[PDB]
Amino acid sequence: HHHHHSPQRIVALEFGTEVVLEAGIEPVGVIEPVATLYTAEEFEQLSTYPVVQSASLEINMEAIAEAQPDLIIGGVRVESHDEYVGIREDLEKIAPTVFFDFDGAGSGLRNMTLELSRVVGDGERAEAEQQRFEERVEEISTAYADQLADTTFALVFGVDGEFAVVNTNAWGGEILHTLGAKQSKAQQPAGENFAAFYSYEEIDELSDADVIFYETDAQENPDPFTEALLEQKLWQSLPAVEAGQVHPLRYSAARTYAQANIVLDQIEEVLKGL
Amino acid sequence: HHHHADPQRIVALEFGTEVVLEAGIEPVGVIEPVATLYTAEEFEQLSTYPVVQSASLEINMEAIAEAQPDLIIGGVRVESHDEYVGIREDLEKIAPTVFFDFDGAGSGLRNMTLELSRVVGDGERAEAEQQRFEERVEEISTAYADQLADTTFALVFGVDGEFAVVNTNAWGGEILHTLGAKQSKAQQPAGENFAAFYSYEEIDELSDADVIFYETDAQENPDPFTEALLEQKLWQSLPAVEAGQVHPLRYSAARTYAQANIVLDQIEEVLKGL
Repeated sequence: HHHHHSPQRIVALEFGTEVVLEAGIEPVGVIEPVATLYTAEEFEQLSTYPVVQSASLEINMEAIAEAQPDLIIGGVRVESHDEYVGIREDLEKIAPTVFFDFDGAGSGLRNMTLELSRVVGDGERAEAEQQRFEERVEEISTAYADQLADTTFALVFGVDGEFAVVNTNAWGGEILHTLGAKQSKAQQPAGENFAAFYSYEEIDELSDADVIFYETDAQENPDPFTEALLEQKLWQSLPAVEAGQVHPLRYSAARTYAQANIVLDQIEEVLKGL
Repeated sequence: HHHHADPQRIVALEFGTEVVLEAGIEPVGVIEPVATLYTAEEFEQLSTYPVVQSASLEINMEAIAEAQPDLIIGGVRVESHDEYVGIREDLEKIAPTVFFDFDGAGSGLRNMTLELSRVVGDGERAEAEQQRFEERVEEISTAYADQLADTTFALVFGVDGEFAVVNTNAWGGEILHTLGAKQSKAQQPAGENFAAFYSYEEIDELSDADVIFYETDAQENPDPFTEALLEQKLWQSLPAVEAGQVHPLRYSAARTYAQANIVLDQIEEVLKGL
Protein backbone atom coordinates (compact mmCIF):
# COMPACT_ATOMS: atom_id res chain seq x y z
CA HIS A 1 0.00 0.00 0.00
CA HIS A 2 2.83 2.36 -0.93
CA HIS A 3 3.45 4.21 -4.18
CA HIS A 4 6.59 2.27 -5.11
CA HIS A 5 6.20 -1.45 -5.75
CA SER A 6 8.81 -4.21 -5.49
CA PRO A 7 -13.07 0.82 -17.76
CA GLN A 8 -14.28 2.11 -21.14
CA ARG A 9 -16.08 5.41 -20.50
CA ILE A 10 -14.27 7.70 -18.08
CA VAL A 11 -15.32 10.97 -16.49
CA ALA A 12 -12.23 12.93 -15.48
CA LEU A 13 -12.66 15.27 -12.54
CA GLU A 14 -9.80 17.45 -11.35
CA PHE A 15 -6.32 16.00 -12.03
CA GLY A 16 -8.02 13.24 -14.03
CA THR A 17 -7.39 15.11 -17.27
CA GLU A 18 -3.61 14.72 -17.35
CA VAL A 19 -4.05 11.03 -16.53
CA VAL A 20 -6.40 10.21 -19.43
CA LEU A 21 -4.50 12.44 -21.89
CA GLU A 22 -1.27 10.57 -21.18
CA ALA A 23 -3.11 7.25 -21.52
CA GLY A 24 -4.50 8.29 -24.90
CA ILE A 25 -8.02 7.79 -23.56
CA GLU A 26 -10.96 9.99 -24.54
CA PRO A 27 -13.19 11.02 -21.63
CA VAL A 28 -16.99 11.18 -21.78
CA GLY A 29 -16.88 14.09 -19.33
CA VAL A 30 -14.15 16.41 -18.08
CA ILE A 31 -13.51 19.28 -15.67
CA GLU A 32 -13.60 22.67 -17.38
CA PRO A 33 -10.32 22.99 -19.35
CA VAL A 34 -7.95 25.76 -18.25
CA ALA A 35 -5.81 26.71 -21.24
CA THR A 36 -2.63 27.38 -19.29
CA LEU A 37 -2.39 23.71 -18.25
CA TYR A 38 -2.32 22.29 -21.75
CA THR A 39 -0.75 22.61 -25.18
CA ALA A 40 -2.74 24.25 -27.98
CA GLU A 41 -3.51 20.85 -29.49
CA GLU A 42 -4.56 19.44 -26.11
CA PHE A 43 -6.83 22.36 -25.24
CA GLU A 44 -8.68 22.39 -28.56
CA GLN A 45 -8.99 18.64 -28.19
CA LEU A 46 -10.22 18.89 -24.59
CA SER A 47 -12.89 21.39 -25.65
CA THR A 48 -14.61 18.64 -27.66
CA TYR A 49 -15.54 17.04 -24.33
CA PRO A 50 -18.66 17.62 -22.19
CA VAL A 51 -17.94 19.75 -19.12
CA VAL A 52 -19.04 18.05 -15.89
CA GLN A 53 -17.12 20.16 -13.37
CA SER A 54 -16.51 23.89 -13.11
CA ALA A 55 -13.02 25.32 -12.62
CA SER A 56 -14.31 26.26 -9.17
CA LEU A 57 -14.46 22.50 -8.53
CA GLU A 58 -18.28 22.60 -8.32
CA ILE A 59 -19.56 19.29 -9.67
CA ASN A 60 -22.54 18.76 -11.97
CA MET A 61 -24.00 15.41 -10.89
CA GLU A 62 -26.65 15.64 -13.59
CA ALA A 63 -24.23 16.23 -16.47
CA ILE A 64 -22.15 13.29 -15.26
CA ALA A 65 -25.27 11.14 -15.17
CA GLU A 66 -25.92 11.99 -18.82
CA ALA A 67 -22.33 11.12 -19.72
CA GLN A 68 -22.95 7.57 -18.48
CA PRO A 69 -19.51 6.72 -17.09
CA ASP A 70 -18.40 3.30 -15.88
CA LEU A 71 -15.57 4.94 -13.95
CA ILE A 72 -15.09 8.39 -12.44
CA ILE A 73 -11.57 9.46 -11.46
CA GLY A 74 -9.83 12.42 -9.85
CA GLY A 75 -7.44 13.64 -7.19
CA VAL A 76 -8.35 15.37 -3.95
CA ARG A 77 -6.35 17.73 -1.76
CA VAL A 78 -6.04 15.79 1.50
CA GLU A 79 -7.50 18.69 3.48
CA SER A 80 -10.85 18.29 1.70
CA HIS A 81 -10.98 14.56 2.41
CA ASP A 82 -14.05 14.23 4.65
CA GLU A 83 -15.84 16.60 2.29
CA TYR A 84 -15.16 14.26 -0.64
CA VAL A 85 -16.31 11.20 1.28
CA GLY A 86 -19.85 12.42 0.74
CA ILE A 87 -19.04 13.39 -2.85
CA ARG A 88 -17.82 9.86 -3.58
CA GLU A 89 -21.00 8.39 -2.08
CA ASP A 90 -23.11 10.70 -4.25
CA LEU A 91 -20.99 9.97 -7.32
CA GLU A 92 -20.99 6.20 -6.81
CA LYS A 93 -24.74 6.17 -7.52
CA ILE A 94 -23.68 6.83 -11.12
CA ALA A 95 -20.52 4.74 -11.43
CA PRO A 96 -17.55 3.39 -9.45
CA THR A 97 -15.66 6.44 -8.21
CA VAL A 98 -11.92 6.46 -7.53
CA PHE A 99 -10.37 9.41 -5.70
CA PHE A 100 -6.84 9.68 -4.34
CA ASP A 101 -5.63 12.16 -1.74
CA PHE A 102 -2.40 14.10 -2.08
CA ASP A 103 -0.53 16.39 0.29
CA GLY A 104 1.71 19.42 -0.18
CA ALA A 105 2.90 20.87 -3.48
CA GLY A 106 5.77 18.49 -4.26
CA SER A 107 6.10 14.76 -4.95
CA GLY A 108 2.61 14.11 -3.58
CA LEU A 109 0.95 15.22 -6.81
CA ARG A 110 2.95 13.18 -9.33
CA ASN A 111 2.55 10.15 -7.07
CA MET A 112 -1.21 10.74 -6.87
CA THR A 113 -1.58 10.79 -10.67
CA LEU A 114 0.66 7.71 -10.88
CA GLU A 115 -2.03 5.89 -8.89
CA LEU A 116 -4.81 7.21 -11.14
CA SER A 117 -2.87 6.06 -14.21
CA ARG A 118 -2.70 2.52 -12.79
CA VAL A 119 -6.45 2.51 -12.06
CA VAL A 120 -7.37 3.54 -15.61
CA GLY A 121 -5.05 0.78 -16.82
CA ASP A 122 -1.98 2.78 -17.85
CA GLY A 123 0.34 1.78 -15.01
CA GLU A 124 3.13 0.59 -17.31
CA ARG A 125 4.06 3.89 -18.95
CA ALA A 126 3.36 5.65 -15.64
CA GLU A 127 5.65 3.44 -13.56
CA ALA A 128 8.25 3.69 -16.29
CA GLU A 129 8.13 7.48 -16.10
CA GLN A 130 8.61 7.37 -12.31
CA GLN A 131 11.72 5.18 -12.63
CA ARG A 132 13.02 7.36 -15.47
CA PHE A 133 12.64 10.44 -13.27
CA GLU A 134 14.59 8.78 -10.46
CA GLU A 135 17.32 7.67 -12.87
CA ARG A 136 17.63 11.06 -14.57
CA VAL A 137 17.97 12.80 -11.19
CA GLU A 138 20.82 10.45 -10.28
CA GLU A 139 22.48 10.85 -13.69
CA ILE A 140 22.08 14.65 -13.84
CA SER A 141 23.28 15.29 -10.28
CA THR A 142 26.64 13.57 -10.89
CA ALA A 143 27.13 14.62 -14.53
CA TYR A 144 26.89 18.30 -13.55
CA ALA A 145 27.95 17.94 -9.91
CA ASP A 146 30.19 20.99 -10.29
CA GLN A 147 27.58 23.38 -11.67
CA LEU A 148 25.03 22.24 -9.10
CA ALA A 149 27.58 22.90 -6.36
CA ASP A 150 28.42 26.51 -7.22
CA THR A 151 25.24 27.87 -8.80
CA THR A 152 22.34 29.46 -6.95
CA PHE A 153 18.95 29.06 -8.64
CA ALA A 154 15.67 30.86 -8.10
CA LEU A 155 12.14 30.22 -9.34
CA VAL A 156 9.73 33.13 -9.63
CA PHE A 157 6.24 33.84 -10.81
CA GLY A 158 4.46 37.18 -10.68
CA VAL A 159 1.18 38.26 -9.14
CA ASP A 160 -0.73 41.57 -9.00
CA GLY A 161 1.55 44.26 -7.58
CA GLU A 162 3.86 41.62 -6.17
CA PHE A 163 5.91 38.62 -7.23
CA ALA A 164 6.76 35.26 -5.66
CA VAL A 165 9.86 33.15 -5.03
CA VAL A 166 9.06 29.43 -5.02
CA ASN A 167 10.12 27.45 -1.95
CA THR A 168 12.06 24.18 -1.71
CA ASN A 169 8.87 22.24 -0.92
CA ALA A 170 6.75 23.20 -3.94
CA TRP A 171 6.51 22.77 -7.72
CA GLY A 172 9.69 23.56 -9.68
CA GLY A 173 11.36 24.53 -6.42
CA GLU A 174 10.70 21.05 -5.07
CA ILE A 175 12.14 19.45 -8.18
CA LEU A 176 15.15 21.80 -8.12
CA HIS A 177 15.72 20.85 -4.49
CA THR A 178 15.35 17.12 -5.12
CA LEU A 179 18.04 17.50 -7.77
CA GLY A 180 20.34 18.95 -5.12
CA ALA A 181 20.54 22.45 -6.61
CA LYS A 182 21.25 25.47 -4.41
CA GLN A 183 18.44 28.01 -4.24
CA SER A 184 18.25 31.71 -3.34
CA LYS A 185 17.82 33.12 0.16
CA ALA A 186 14.64 34.81 -1.02
CA GLN A 187 13.14 31.43 -0.14
CA GLN A 188 13.81 31.78 3.59
CA PRO A 189 10.72 33.81 4.60
CA ALA A 190 8.48 31.15 3.02
CA GLY A 191 9.06 28.71 5.87
CA GLU A 192 6.58 25.88 5.32
CA ASN A 193 4.67 27.96 2.77
CA PHE A 194 4.97 27.22 -0.94
CA ALA A 195 6.33 30.62 -1.92
CA ALA A 196 7.70 33.81 -0.42
CA PHE A 197 6.08 37.04 -1.64
CA TYR A 198 7.80 40.37 -2.31
CA SER A 199 7.04 43.88 -3.52
CA TYR A 200 8.80 45.21 -6.62
CA GLU A 201 11.12 47.16 -4.34
CA GLU A 202 12.36 43.91 -2.82
CA ILE A 203 13.60 42.57 -6.17
CA ASP A 204 17.14 42.96 -4.79
CA GLU A 205 16.49 39.87 -2.65
CA LEU A 206 17.34 37.83 -5.76
CA SER A 207 20.85 39.27 -6.10
CA ASP A 208 22.42 36.00 -4.95
CA ALA A 209 20.74 34.28 -7.90
CA ASP A 210 23.09 33.25 -10.70
CA VAL A 211 20.23 31.70 -12.68
CA ILE A 212 16.56 32.64 -12.60
CA PHE A 213 13.59 30.60 -13.81
CA TYR A 214 10.16 32.13 -14.40
CA GLU A 215 6.98 30.07 -14.69
CA THR A 216 5.20 29.94 -18.02
CA ASP A 217 2.14 28.12 -19.33
CA ALA A 218 2.26 24.87 -21.28
CA GLN A 219 3.28 26.89 -24.35
CA GLU A 220 6.22 28.71 -22.73
CA ASN A 221 4.16 31.90 -22.38
CA PRO A 222 4.48 33.97 -19.19
CA ASP A 223 1.24 35.41 -17.81
CA PRO A 224 0.90 39.23 -17.78
CA PHE A 225 1.89 39.40 -14.09
CA THR A 226 5.08 37.44 -14.73
CA GLU A 227 5.74 39.63 -17.76
CA ALA A 228 5.11 42.68 -15.56
CA LEU A 229 7.80 41.40 -13.19
CA LEU A 230 10.25 41.07 -16.07
CA GLU A 231 9.50 44.66 -17.17
CA GLN A 232 10.37 46.40 -13.87
CA LYS A 233 13.52 48.48 -14.36
CA LEU A 234 14.72 47.29 -10.97
CA TRP A 235 14.60 43.76 -12.43
CA GLN A 236 17.07 44.66 -15.17
CA SER A 237 19.73 45.24 -12.48
CA LEU A 238 20.01 41.70 -10.98
CA PRO A 239 23.29 39.72 -11.58
CA ALA A 240 21.53 36.81 -13.33
CA VAL A 241 19.60 39.05 -15.71
CA GLU A 242 22.58 41.00 -17.03
CA ALA A 243 24.31 37.64 -17.31
CA GLY A 244 21.63 36.46 -19.73
CA GLN A 245 20.67 33.60 -17.43
CA VAL A 246 16.91 34.11 -17.06
CA HIS A 247 14.92 31.25 -18.56
CA PRO A 248 11.29 30.18 -19.00
CA LEU A 249 10.02 27.09 -17.18
CA ARG A 250 7.08 24.98 -18.35
CA TYR A 251 5.18 22.54 -16.12
CA SER A 252 6.54 23.89 -12.84
CA ALA A 253 3.41 22.38 -11.26
CA ALA A 254 4.44 18.93 -12.57
CA ARG A 255 1.18 17.03 -12.16
CA THR A 256 2.73 13.79 -13.45
CA TYR A 257 6.17 12.19 -13.71
CA ALA A 258 6.01 12.81 -17.47
CA GLN A 259 5.61 16.52 -16.71
CA ALA A 260 8.17 16.42 -13.92
CA ASN A 261 10.78 15.05 -16.35
CA ILE A 262 10.11 17.88 -18.80
CA VAL A 263 11.15 20.09 -15.88
CA LEU A 264 14.33 17.99 -15.48
CA ASP A 265 15.01 18.47 -19.19
CA GLN A 266 14.74 22.25 -18.89
CA ILE A 267 16.94 22.29 -15.79
CA GLU A 268 19.50 20.19 -17.66
CA GLU A 269 19.71 22.40 -20.76
CA VAL A 270 20.58 25.44 -18.67
CA LEU A 271 23.25 23.42 -16.86
CA LYS A 272 24.89 22.78 -20.25
CA GLY A 273 25.69 26.46 -20.79
CA LEU A 274 26.84 26.79 -17.20
CA HIS B 1 2.91 41.57 2.35
CA HIS B 2 -0.54 41.63 0.75
CA HIS B 3 -0.40 38.14 -0.80
CA HIS B 4 -0.20 35.28 1.70
CA ALA B 5 -10.26 43.47 17.96
CA ASP B 6 -13.43 41.99 16.44
CA PRO B 7 -15.97 44.69 15.48
CA GLN B 8 -19.74 45.23 15.18
CA ARG B 9 -19.83 49.03 15.35
CA ILE B 10 -17.58 50.52 12.68
CA VAL B 11 -16.85 54.08 11.55
CA ALA B 12 -15.75 54.19 7.92
CA LEU B 13 -13.52 57.13 6.98
CA GLU B 14 -12.21 57.64 3.46
CA PHE B 15 -11.88 54.41 1.41
CA GLY B 16 -13.55 52.56 4.29
CA THR B 17 -16.94 52.88 2.63
CA GLU B 18 -16.34 50.45 -0.22
CA VAL B 19 -15.08 48.02 2.40
CA VAL B 20 -18.08 48.02 4.74
CA LEU B 21 -20.49 47.93 1.78
CA GLU B 22 -18.85 44.89 0.19
CA ALA B 23 -18.88 43.14 3.59
CA GLY B 24 -22.58 43.81 4.20
CA ILE B 25 -21.73 45.88 7.28
CA GLU B 26 -23.83 48.86 8.36
CA PRO B 27 -21.43 51.58 9.57
CA VAL B 28 -22.34 53.81 12.50
CA GLY B 29 -20.32 56.68 11.07
CA VAL B 30 -19.32 57.37 7.48
CA ILE B 31 -17.44 59.95 5.41
CA GLU B 32 -19.70 62.24 3.38
CA PRO B 33 -21.15 60.20 0.45
CA VAL B 34 -20.23 61.43 -3.04
CA ALA B 35 -22.85 60.12 -5.44
CA THR B 36 -20.58 59.51 -8.44
CA LEU B 37 -18.80 56.71 -6.55
CA TYR B 38 -21.86 54.60 -5.81
CA THR B 39 -24.98 53.09 -7.34
CA ALA B 40 -28.36 54.72 -6.76
CA GLU B 41 -29.24 52.13 -4.12
CA GLU B 42 -25.83 52.34 -2.42
CA PHE B 43 -26.06 56.12 -2.23
CA GLU B 44 -29.65 56.17 -0.99
CA GLN B 45 -28.69 53.80 1.80
CA LEU B 46 -25.39 55.52 2.66
CA SER B 47 -27.25 58.82 3.23
CA THR B 48 -28.98 57.30 6.27
CA TYR B 49 -25.68 56.96 8.13
CA PRO B 50 -24.21 59.79 10.27
CA VAL B 51 -21.57 61.92 8.54
CA VAL B 52 -18.32 62.04 10.50
CA GLN B 53 -15.91 63.19 7.79
CA SER B 54 -16.20 65.92 5.17
CA ALA B 55 -15.75 65.25 1.46
CA SER B 56 -12.75 67.56 1.88
CA LEU B 57 -11.29 64.98 4.29
CA GLU B 58 -12.00 67.01 7.44
CA ILE B 59 -12.65 64.78 10.45
CA ASN B 60 -15.39 65.71 12.93
CA MET B 61 -13.81 64.15 16.02
CA GLU B 62 -16.93 64.55 18.17
CA ALA B 63 -19.38 63.13 15.63
CA ILE B 64 -17.17 60.03 15.66
CA ALA B 65 -17.26 60.12 19.46
CA GLU B 66 -21.05 60.06 19.58
CA ALA B 67 -21.17 57.24 17.04
CA GLN B 68 -19.39 55.16 19.69
CA PRO B 69 -17.20 53.04 17.42
CA ASP B 70 -15.29 49.94 18.50
CA LEU B 71 -13.29 50.09 15.27
CA ILE B 72 -12.36 52.96 12.97
CA ILE B 73 -11.03 52.20 9.49
CA GLY B 74 -9.78 54.19 6.52
CA GLY B 75 -7.11 54.50 3.87
CA VAL B 76 -4.48 57.22 3.70
CA ARG B 77 -2.55 58.51 0.69
CA VAL B 78 1.13 57.80 1.34
CA GLU B 79 2.11 61.47 1.00
CA SER B 80 -0.05 62.42 4.00
CA HIS B 81 1.53 59.86 6.38
CA ASP B 82 2.76 61.72 9.48
CA GLU B 83 -0.24 64.08 9.43
CA TYR B 84 -2.38 60.97 9.96
CA VAL B 85 -0.22 59.31 12.63
CA GLY B 86 -1.25 62.37 14.58
CA ILE B 87 -4.92 61.94 13.67
CA ARG B 88 -4.94 58.25 14.66
CA GLU B 89 -3.83 59.24 18.17
CA ASP B 90 -6.84 61.49 18.79
CA LEU B 91 -8.87 58.76 17.11
CA GLU B 92 -7.38 55.91 19.14
CA LYS B 93 -8.76 57.70 22.20
CA ILE B 94 -12.23 56.93 20.83
CA ALA B 95 -11.70 53.37 19.58
CA PRO B 96 -9.10 51.13 17.92
CA THR B 97 -8.06 52.85 14.69
CA VAL B 98 -6.78 51.22 11.51
CA PHE B 99 -5.22 53.37 8.80
CA PHE B 100 -3.38 51.91 5.82
CA ASP B 101 -1.16 53.78 3.39
CA PHE B 102 -1.28 53.32 -0.37
CA ASP B 103 0.89 54.70 -3.15
CA GLY B 104 0.13 55.74 -6.71
CA ALA B 105 -3.03 55.33 -8.76
CA GLY B 106 -2.67 51.64 -9.63
CA SER B 107 -2.64 48.31 -7.78
CA GLY B 108 -1.85 50.10 -4.52
CA LEU B 109 -5.48 51.04 -3.88
CA ARG B 110 -7.26 47.71 -4.35
CA ASN B 111 -4.58 46.10 -2.17
CA MET B 112 -5.02 48.68 0.58
CA THR B 113 -8.75 47.96 0.74
CA LEU B 114 -8.02 44.23 0.62
CA GLU B 115 -6.26 44.86 3.92
CA LEU B 116 -9.18 46.86 5.33
CA SER B 117 -11.59 44.09 4.33
CA ARG B 118 -9.44 41.66 6.31
CA VAL B 119 -9.47 43.91 9.38
CA VAL B 120 -13.29 44.15 9.40
CA GLY B 121 -13.57 40.36 9.16
CA ASP B 122 -14.20 39.98 5.42
CA GLY B 123 -10.83 38.68 4.28
CA GLU B 124 -12.30 35.55 2.69
CA ARG B 125 -14.38 37.22 -0.02
CA ALA B 126 -11.72 39.91 -0.45
CA GLU B 127 -8.96 37.38 -1.13
CA ALA B 128 -11.34 35.53 -3.45
CA GLU B 129 -11.78 38.71 -5.50
CA GLN B 130 -8.02 39.25 -5.68
CA GLN B 131 -7.44 35.68 -6.86
CA ARG B 132 -10.29 36.00 -9.36
CA PHE B 133 -8.85 39.22 -10.77
CA GLU B 134 -5.48 37.55 -11.26
CA GLU B 135 -6.99 34.47 -12.89
CA ARG B 136 -9.19 36.51 -15.25
CA VAL B 137 -6.27 38.65 -16.41
CA GLU B 138 -4.38 35.47 -17.29
CA GLU B 139 -7.56 34.09 -18.88
CA ILE B 140 -8.61 37.17 -20.89
CA SER B 141 -5.02 37.81 -22.03
CA THR B 142 -4.71 34.38 -23.68
CA ALA B 143 -8.31 34.04 -24.92
CA TYR B 144 -8.14 37.35 -26.81
CA ALA B 145 -4.39 37.35 -27.45
CA ASP B 146 -5.01 38.33 -31.07
CA GLN B 147 -7.32 41.29 -30.37
CA LEU B 148 -4.97 42.52 -27.65
CA ALA B 149 -2.08 42.43 -30.11
CA ASP B 150 -3.68 44.30 -33.01
CA THR B 151 -5.80 46.82 -31.09
CA THR B 152 -4.72 50.15 -29.62
CA PHE B 153 -6.83 51.49 -26.76
CA ALA B 154 -7.31 54.86 -25.10
CA LEU B 155 -8.99 56.02 -21.90
CA VAL B 156 -10.16 59.62 -21.66
CA PHE B 157 -11.93 61.91 -19.24
CA GLY B 158 -12.93 65.53 -19.65
CA VAL B 159 -12.06 68.59 -17.63
CA ASP B 160 -12.93 72.28 -18.01
CA GLY B 161 -11.81 73.47 -21.44
CA GLU B 162 -9.43 70.53 -21.73
CA PHE B 163 -9.47 66.74 -21.65
CA ALA B 164 -7.12 64.04 -20.40
CA VAL B 165 -5.71 60.77 -21.68
CA VAL B 166 -5.06 58.29 -18.86
CA ASN B 167 -1.58 56.79 -18.46
CA THR B 168 -0.38 53.18 -17.92
CA ASN B 169 0.26 53.71 -14.21
CA ALA B 170 -3.20 54.93 -13.25
CA TRP B 171 -6.81 53.78 -12.87
CA GLY B 172 -8.43 52.26 -15.96
CA GLY B 173 -5.17 52.77 -17.82
CA GLU B 174 -3.23 50.71 -15.28
CA ILE B 175 -5.67 47.82 -15.52
CA LEU B 176 -5.63 48.02 -19.33
CA HIS B 177 -1.83 47.90 -19.12
CA THR B 178 -1.79 45.02 -16.64
CA LEU B 179 -3.99 43.09 -19.06
CA GLY B 180 -1.36 43.59 -21.77
CA ALA B 181 -3.33 45.89 -24.07
CA LYS B 182 -1.77 48.41 -26.42
CA GLN B 183 -2.61 52.03 -25.64
CA SER B 184 -2.49 55.29 -27.59
CA LYS B 185 0.61 57.45 -28.03
CA ALA B 186 -1.32 60.33 -26.46
CA GLN B 187 -0.04 58.89 -23.18
CA GLN B 188 3.53 59.97 -23.94
CA PRO B 189 3.72 63.49 -22.44
CA ALA B 190 2.40 62.13 -19.13
CA GLY B 191 5.74 60.58 -18.16
CA GLU B 192 5.30 59.58 -14.52
CA ASN B 193 2.05 61.55 -14.25
CA PHE B 194 -1.34 59.81 -14.14
CA ALA B 195 -2.70 61.63 -17.17
CA ALA B 196 -1.69 63.77 -20.13
CA PHE B 197 -3.84 66.87 -20.71
CA TYR B 198 -4.85 68.39 -24.05
CA SER B 199 -6.93 71.19 -25.52
CA TYR B 200 -9.90 70.42 -27.78
CA GLU B 201 -7.60 71.40 -30.65
CA GLU B 202 -5.35 68.39 -30.14
CA ILE B 203 -8.12 65.79 -30.38
CA ASP B 204 -6.24 64.50 -33.44
CA GLU B 205 -3.65 63.07 -31.02
CA LEU B 206 -6.05 60.12 -30.70
CA SER B 207 -6.00 59.05 -34.35
CA ASP B 208 -4.06 55.82 -33.66
CA ALA B 209 -6.74 54.72 -31.20
CA ASP B 210 -8.90 51.89 -32.53
CA VAL B 211 -11.06 51.83 -29.39
CA ILE B 212 -11.83 54.60 -26.89
CA PHE B 213 -13.08 54.31 -23.30
CA TYR B 214 -14.57 57.31 -21.50
CA GLU B 215 -14.85 57.32 -17.71
CA THR B 216 -18.35 57.45 -16.26
CA ASP B 217 -19.81 57.36 -12.77
CA ALA B 218 -21.03 54.20 -11.00
CA GLN B 219 -24.29 54.53 -12.96
CA GLU B 220 -22.74 54.69 -16.45
CA ASN B 221 -23.21 58.47 -16.69
CA PRO B 222 -20.38 60.66 -18.02
CA ASP B 223 -19.75 63.97 -16.22
CA PRO B 224 -20.64 67.16 -18.17
CA PHE B 225 -17.00 67.84 -19.10
CA THR B 226 -16.52 64.34 -20.48
CA GLU B 227 -19.85 64.87 -22.19
CA ALA B 228 -18.46 68.06 -23.72
CA LEU B 229 -15.44 66.23 -25.12
CA LEU B 230 -17.68 63.77 -26.96
CA GLU B 231 -19.58 66.75 -28.39
CA GLN B 232 -16.55 68.54 -29.91
CA LYS B 233 -16.71 68.67 -33.71
CA LEU B 234 -13.17 67.33 -34.05
CA TRP B 235 -14.16 64.28 -31.99
CA GLN B 236 -16.49 62.65 -34.59
CA SER B 237 -13.43 62.92 -36.88
CA LEU B 238 -11.46 60.27 -34.97
CA PRO B 239 -11.22 56.78 -36.50
CA ALA B 240 -12.45 55.06 -33.33
CA VAL B 241 -15.44 57.40 -33.22
CA GLU B 242 -16.48 56.71 -36.81
CA ALA B 243 -15.83 52.99 -36.31
CA GLY B 244 -18.49 52.87 -33.60
CA GLN B 245 -15.94 51.88 -30.98
CA VAL B 246 -16.43 54.41 -28.19
CA HIS B 247 -17.56 52.87 -24.91
CA PRO B 248 -18.24 54.02 -21.33
CA LEU B 249 -16.01 52.73 -18.49
CA ARG B 250 -17.30 52.49 -14.92
CA TYR B 251 -15.00 52.13 -11.90
CA SER B 252 -11.89 53.32 -13.75
CA ALA B 253 -10.65 54.46 -10.34
CA ALA B 254 -10.95 50.86 -9.12
CA ARG B 255 -10.97 51.06 -5.34
CA THR B 256 -11.30 47.32 -4.67
CA TYR B 257 -10.71 44.06 -6.55
CA ALA B 258 -14.46 43.58 -6.99
CA GLN B 259 -14.49 46.92 -8.80
CA ALA B 260 -11.34 46.08 -10.75
CA ASN B 261 -13.15 42.93 -11.96
CA ILE B 262 -16.10 45.02 -13.20
CA VAL B 263 -13.56 46.98 -15.26
CA LEU B 264 -12.22 43.66 -16.64
CA ASP B 265 -15.79 42.68 -17.54
CA GLN B 266 -16.27 45.86 -19.56
CA ILE B 267 -12.96 45.36 -21.37
CA GLU B 268 -13.84 41.70 -22.08
CA GLU B 269 -17.19 42.72 -23.57
CA VAL B 270 -15.59 45.18 -25.97
CA LEU B 271 -12.91 42.61 -26.79
CA LYS B 272 -15.75 40.23 -27.71
CA GLY B 273 -16.29 42.71 -30.50
CA LEU B 274 -13.46 43.79 -32.81
